[PDB]
Amino acid sequence: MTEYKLVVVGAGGVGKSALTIQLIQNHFVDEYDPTIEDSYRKQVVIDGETCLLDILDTGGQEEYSAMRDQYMRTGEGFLCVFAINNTKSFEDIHHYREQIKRVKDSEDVPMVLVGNKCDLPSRTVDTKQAQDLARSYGIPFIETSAKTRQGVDDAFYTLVREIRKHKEK
Ligand SMILES: Nc1nc2c(ncn2[C@@H]2O[C@H](COP(=O)(O)OP(=O)(O)CP(=O)(O)O)[C@@H](O)[C@H]2O)c(=O)[nH]1
Repeated sequence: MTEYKLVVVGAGGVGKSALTIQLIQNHFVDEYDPTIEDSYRKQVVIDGETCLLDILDTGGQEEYSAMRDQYMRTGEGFLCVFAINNTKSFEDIHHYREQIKRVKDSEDVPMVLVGNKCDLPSRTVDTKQAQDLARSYGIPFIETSAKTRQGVDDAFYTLVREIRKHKEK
């Protein structure tokens, strides 16, 4: 049973918690709307291997986090989440990636670009835009919806697979 330290980053309001809660929910509680950063666990089987995922639901750059730097040192992979109807949240991706490279002193950090809220017909960030940005970073791009659960599990599974590939380099 391998452990993976996952960290979700992005501007506030993009759906970092909705994604994390939908992934880890055992649904004992009907509704859970966390506003404070926290860590969640889920045991999942990926490609036959039982994985133990620790997912850190970080707050946006606005919310102060004393352990932010340490969270990124411990983190092995990062979900960079933006909202396809929020152009600023998409532009903010550069800030969060630079923040990760600054602390980990590397350009080869496992990451996945996540365009959340793909359930909304009206979007401002085209698929080509995000796919192009992901290419410039050398990381995968996945569209997700924390409402319809579209691509939610695949986003985290993809990141785990990115960590495993990186670790086997
Ligand atoms: N239509 C739609 N709304 C979404 C989706 N994901 C989240 N939302 C909505 O966006 C708002 C912000 O969600 P939230 O999970 O708090 O995002 P956040 O600010 O990145 C997470 P936190 O700040 O707690 O780390 C909420 O009203 C939520 O219902 C989605 O996939 N589709």
